[PDB]
Amino acid sequence: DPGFQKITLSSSSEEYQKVWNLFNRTLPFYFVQKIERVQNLALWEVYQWQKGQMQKQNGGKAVDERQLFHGTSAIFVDAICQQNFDWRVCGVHGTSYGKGSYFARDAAYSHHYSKSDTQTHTMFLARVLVGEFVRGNASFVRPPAKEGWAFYDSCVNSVSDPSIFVIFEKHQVYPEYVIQYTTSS
Ligand SMILES: Nc1cccc(C(=O)O)c1
Repeated sequence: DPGFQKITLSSSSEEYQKVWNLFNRTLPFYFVQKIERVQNLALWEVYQWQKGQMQKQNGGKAVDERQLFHGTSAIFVDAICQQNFDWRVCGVHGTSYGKGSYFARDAAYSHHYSKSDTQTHTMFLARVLVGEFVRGNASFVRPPAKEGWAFYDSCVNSVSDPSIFVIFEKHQVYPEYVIQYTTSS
């Protein structure tokens, strides 16, 4: 009906533990209170179609695909689950690696973007087709051309050790899990 569901997971399920393990990797002192699997077939189908397209233009390489974090306010959760992340809601300004949506390797970095008035913070785990990346820059509205030739698929803070990714194309992201956690108890 709304085109999506959010399915609360059991903490005894291995699916839960996989998500929790990744969060806990860098926020081990916080307390996960719920994890919901985002179920949106249309966003999944388009993402899988994009991955397929990237595989065809890749020169036989695997498409670089990562589970990355995105901190947001609870107010945006259902919007993201239905329409995907959209960087133009509030816009981008300040320290840019480009005008696109941002994702972090470490949960710990996304904490700062999980605004709350309350003790309960909310963060997404997303499936991101990062592909081939180059360092970002504030003026970028797309990834730049590769040298010669073709374009990069994403931008990062560091080619040698990337921890922040910017995506300019929503078909390269699938919102996977909503993680609710507390900093207290
Ligand atoms: N890495 C990175 C940079 C900026 C915002 C975020 C986020 O979690 O929203 C992540």
